[PDB]
Amino acid sequence: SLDRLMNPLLDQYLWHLQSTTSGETLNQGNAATTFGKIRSGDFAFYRKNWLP
Amino acid sequence: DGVGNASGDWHCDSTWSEGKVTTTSTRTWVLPTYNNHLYLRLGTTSSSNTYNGFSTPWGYFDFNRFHCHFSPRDWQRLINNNWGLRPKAMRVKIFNIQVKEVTTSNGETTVANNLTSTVQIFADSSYELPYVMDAGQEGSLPPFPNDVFMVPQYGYCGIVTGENQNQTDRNAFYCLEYFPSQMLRTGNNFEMAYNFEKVPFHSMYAHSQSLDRLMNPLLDQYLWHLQSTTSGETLNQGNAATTFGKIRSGDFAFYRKNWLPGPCVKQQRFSKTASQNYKIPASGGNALLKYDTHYTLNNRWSNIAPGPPMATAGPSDGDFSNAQLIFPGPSVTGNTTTSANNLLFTSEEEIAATNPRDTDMFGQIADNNQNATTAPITGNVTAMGVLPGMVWQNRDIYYQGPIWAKIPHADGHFHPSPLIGGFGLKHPPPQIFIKNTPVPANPATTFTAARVDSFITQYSTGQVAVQIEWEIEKERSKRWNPEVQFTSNYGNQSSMLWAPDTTGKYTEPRVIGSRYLTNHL
Amino acid sequence: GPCVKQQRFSKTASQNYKIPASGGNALLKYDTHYTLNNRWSNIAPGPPMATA
Amino acid sequence: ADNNQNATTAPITGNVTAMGVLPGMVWQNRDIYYQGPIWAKIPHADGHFHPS
Amino acid sequence: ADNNQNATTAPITGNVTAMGVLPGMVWQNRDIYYQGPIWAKIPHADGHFHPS
Amino acid sequence: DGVGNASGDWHCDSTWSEGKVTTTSTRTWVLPTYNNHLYLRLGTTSSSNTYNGFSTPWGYFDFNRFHCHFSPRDWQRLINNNWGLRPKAMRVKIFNIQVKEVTTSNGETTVANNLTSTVQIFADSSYELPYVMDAGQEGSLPPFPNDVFMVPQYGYCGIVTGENQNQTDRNAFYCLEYFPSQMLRTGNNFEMAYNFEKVPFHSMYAHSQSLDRLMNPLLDQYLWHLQSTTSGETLNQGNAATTFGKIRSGDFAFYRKNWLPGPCVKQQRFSKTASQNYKIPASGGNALLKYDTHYTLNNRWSNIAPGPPMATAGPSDGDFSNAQLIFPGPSVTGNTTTSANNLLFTSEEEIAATNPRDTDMFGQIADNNQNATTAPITGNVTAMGVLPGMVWQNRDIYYQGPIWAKIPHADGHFHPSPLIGGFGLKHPPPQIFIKNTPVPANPATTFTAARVDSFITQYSTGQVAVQIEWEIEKERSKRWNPEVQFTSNYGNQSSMLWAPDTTGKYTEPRVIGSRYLTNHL
Amino acid sequence: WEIEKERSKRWNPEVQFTSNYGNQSSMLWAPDTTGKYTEPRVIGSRYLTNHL
Amino acid sequence: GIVTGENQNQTDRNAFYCLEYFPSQMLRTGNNFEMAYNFEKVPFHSMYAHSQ
Repeated sequence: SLDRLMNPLLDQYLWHLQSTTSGETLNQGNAATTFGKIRSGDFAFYRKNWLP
Repeated sequence: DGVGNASGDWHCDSTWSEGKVTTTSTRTWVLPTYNNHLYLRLGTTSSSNTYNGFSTPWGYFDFNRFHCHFSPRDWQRLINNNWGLRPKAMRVKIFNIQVKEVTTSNGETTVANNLTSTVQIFADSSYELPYVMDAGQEGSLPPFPNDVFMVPQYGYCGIVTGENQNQTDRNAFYCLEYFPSQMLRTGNNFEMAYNFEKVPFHSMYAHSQSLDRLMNPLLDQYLWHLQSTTSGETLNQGNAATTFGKIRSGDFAFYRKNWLPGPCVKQQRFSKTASQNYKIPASGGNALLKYDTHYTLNNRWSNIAPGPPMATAGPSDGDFSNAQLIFPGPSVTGNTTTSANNLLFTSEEEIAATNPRDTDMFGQIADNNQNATTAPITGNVTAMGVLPGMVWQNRDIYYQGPIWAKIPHADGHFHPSPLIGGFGLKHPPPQIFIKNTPVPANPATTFTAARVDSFITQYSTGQVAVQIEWEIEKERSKRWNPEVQFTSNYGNQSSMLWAPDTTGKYTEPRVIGSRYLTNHL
Repeated sequence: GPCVKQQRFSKTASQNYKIPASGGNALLKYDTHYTLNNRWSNIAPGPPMATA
Repeated sequence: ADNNQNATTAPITGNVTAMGVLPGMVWQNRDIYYQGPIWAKIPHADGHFHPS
Repeated sequence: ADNNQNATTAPITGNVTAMGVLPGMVWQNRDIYYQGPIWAKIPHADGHFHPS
Repeated sequence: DGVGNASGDWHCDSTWSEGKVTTTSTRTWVLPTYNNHLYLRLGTTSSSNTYNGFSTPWGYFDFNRFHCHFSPRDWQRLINNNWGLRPKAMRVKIFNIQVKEVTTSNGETTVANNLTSTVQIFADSSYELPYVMDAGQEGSLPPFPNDVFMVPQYGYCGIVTGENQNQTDRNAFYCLEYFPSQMLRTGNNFEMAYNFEKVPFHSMYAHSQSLDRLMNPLLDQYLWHLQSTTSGETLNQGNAATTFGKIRSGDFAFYRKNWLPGPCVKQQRFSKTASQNYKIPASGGNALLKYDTHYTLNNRWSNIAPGPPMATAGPSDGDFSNAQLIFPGPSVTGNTTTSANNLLFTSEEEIAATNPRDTDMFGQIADNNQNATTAPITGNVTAMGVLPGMVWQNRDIYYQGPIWAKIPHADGHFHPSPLIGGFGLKHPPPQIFIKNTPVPANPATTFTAARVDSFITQYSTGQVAVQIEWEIEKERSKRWNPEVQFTSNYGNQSSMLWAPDTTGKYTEPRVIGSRYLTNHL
Repeated sequence: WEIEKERSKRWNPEVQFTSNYGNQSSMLWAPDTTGKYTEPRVIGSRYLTNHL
Repeated sequence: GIVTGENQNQTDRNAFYCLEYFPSQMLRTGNNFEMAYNFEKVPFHSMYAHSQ
């Protein structure tokens, strides 16, 4: 697949915004922006060179 | 050649010529034994994170970032003096191999060097293996030549059908031992050479002109246009006469133009101030993944990340989108932060001349045909493909970012440039694979046909040198006033930036791109 | 071929919806335009398309 | 995304039914069959995109 | 089509006002006139599509 | 050459040419010290299991299976595109030798590499030693290139007289040290080459025609026959007139034919459903060995196993005989199972065109000469030798099965093809023998003439490469409709078949033969 | 015609086009008892896998 | 063709041969056909009886 072209073992050196609030429910939480590194196992957020 | 004879020398320099720069860099690596010498299949069933693949005993050299090959001064010489850059040739050496056996006894580990052990190395020139080197991941050479790095483990995914892990009959297994390799002892050394295919220069420059301004501000067009359908400044009131007029200077927005701005995929905009954002979860019924712009590939969401090149907010601006790459700053605990000031944000805003803004629409288009009864309706263009007579500017290359990517093998590709950055290549620099050859432990005296599990614990270290020839364009501008340069403005610092600190740690304080010198459309 | 739709105007003045030349609602707003760096510009002619 | 969210406004997204080609886009052609056509004549025109 | 119909849901379609180029698309360029421009300068940029 | 210089490289690939394929494979081996460096005679007095022989300090390389030299994709290229296969040349290298001394002290073992130790290697080109390599036994290269295997110990039987162990004056002892060898230290490497003698292509194909159907279905023969001796459909009643008739089409069973089916040795048939079999012991007064078809050689029973090629039940059928080879399946605890579904059964049913079925008779033959008084008697043919004008098809070669065998040295042989499978060779690939040279331990200071028992405990490991050139026939058929192919139909799998699993284990899920493409008689 | 030979390092077996039709009263891909010839299946060209 | 058991039905092993799929020679009343063939060495048939 295109979206799978990565190495499944490694992590990217790229970061991303994970959430704007704490909790699993929308429009409720502590309203803090959480940034994180893009770790392996969560590919959907990988930065990709190509498009479908 | 010999045990006590060094198989290579340390070479790290850049050498600048008239139209070319040749950068060489040498590093020290350490290669562990991965997976106890044996392949392992990988997979997990996740809604969009679903993957399947294979992790291998092998490991590989990732040369793809710019700061591997450049220092911060060499990067400054390049971007301040030059309009364009492209790679030409590449050469790699792996030498001074040392294999170490370790012994855990009495609760302590001792390391001895096993002189008859070998290491296996091959480069895949025929691109027969899955190419993971362009994925934008870790495991490349350190920026700083004194650092020693660990060779990353090799692994690859496979075609995922739907949201289920399970493989089908289309999935391939690649055995690395089924290539020819070169086996190296401490006297032996590895070498290879590579030639880049002709590729357009990356454009290192910004435009000093907008598209919609390409005209002569003094003159008028010979073209006319409909100015209004009624008299007055208020809508749906007036004398209902169609007024035509010539297009005079001073009212450019109505000029007839030969060209169009580049394509758009709109992004969702986020404020760096936490109170200024709508509260969204990281995972749950409503993910932040849902609300970002994504594509559905075979029932699997994936972000468009960065996506097509589009103008972005400035690096210091109080808002960002996924069109901007994000690097860790100088001080980060790692893997998480609650503040954007720790992060270093990329900005494409230099391309705002030819390109639409990531968080803003391409334009607005009429949704109907008006008449006396029906008022005109227009609507926003969030996503727009390419059109005839459309121009755009590519995303910038950074000092911390990827040099190239492999163009996927497919029956069609449009403007094959990598959306993260760099140089699209059909035959990119080949992946070089390395593993420690297994040394069995003490076998049983009788015979058994089961494969031998027990192994001598080993690792190897050595030296690797990379040499890339680059090709550069000298700026040729008749501009009078001074151009913007990349300078160190950091001012008074307790500890020098772009240098090791009191504790020896080296970090990169800033994100630096290639676009400073202006040029005109 | 590709399309960018245009707004249609009748040469008979009574047959058009009354729109100002400049003001809160410009004729510039209701024509198909592109936003380049917070600046509207008509698509003029635009991609080739059959015409009356 | 169809809007720009803030504390007051929840994010809105919308479906892409039709999409043109973009820079950095890859695709695979339709397959040839045993019962199907071998070739076609590219129409004579001033432009054609990926003439397959 | 804007949806997938079933016994319960009637089919919905919607208008395409703007469309990019697609594989297997053909178009004709705008005509040259006696009063009009002969040429233009292609802007200097990393990409251009059908530079006319 | 040197300690720190590798004496060979890793080469594993197949290279396909127009009429030939050349497969290379490299493996890593480990060689223990066997029998404490000393020959030992073997024997046991058993009713039919009686044997006698010698086990040797030496060990040897067994190259004979197809999956040593082929991958599952290469095996698919071969059998789907080709009618025939035969080996042409062979080449062997043994390199990267490493000898390790081990030390047991304080209840823990430490391994060091002894650089001055040697290993001895010779190939027996003159076939002077007993050749055990074709016996269909274990100890060959693994199928999967990442596996490391243990070199099997060498041993040989001798002529057994009756059911008694005891040797007679005919029995030979062979001392391996009485050949010239090559002694190798870590810098040294071994190499040899071999040429196969001209041998008929194995036929990779099935017949699209039966023997008894070779006629033209439209026409009639010009030959007549006796249709009946009486009128009516009931036996021993009628008008007692001999009716002769022409042989018309539509009644083929009476056609006069030029050829006959192949030989038979009937086998006993067993049902895979345990309740559907007659209860027989494994050992006792009535063995299952007694009730299977066996031959008595010098008062010793031995199964006919598989025996002459004969059509068999399908691999999935609910019955089997000893004419079918049996391989362990993907999941087996080993050495025993109570279910046939765990096992992978071979089937020859493709040869049912020319060959009689293993569990069914060759035919029936008249046992008397009838007259008005005596009714005709016929009887079953369980075993049939070859006859003039007889045709048969050989047993198929498999991916897991033997490549060749050594034709015994004797004054006569008929159709020298191995009944397990493969290529009968008078001078097969020579056995290559390897042992660790003994290193004595600390001797006494005074002199004693007793041989020295005490030895340094050692083992060696290294790399072995095998290259076989093969010769292939391209299918040349005018058949219209599509032929059967070997495909992966396995469907949706949690874990890919023909690949390592999550735990790294590699198994072979299926038995695959060479016969897919049809041909006609 | 001009053809490319597959050049893959794939280990496990690839999918092939085979006749799986099984036991048939009348052979497929051949004339029937009445002489009529039809094509039973649609067959495309894509079986061998390759990687992006 | 190969018959499996006592049942008529074909299996996937059965072949169909189309004679029109060979090259032929087409002959009108003026045309003629010719061919030549060589027997491979074979033992003489023994025309005789034994007197012993």
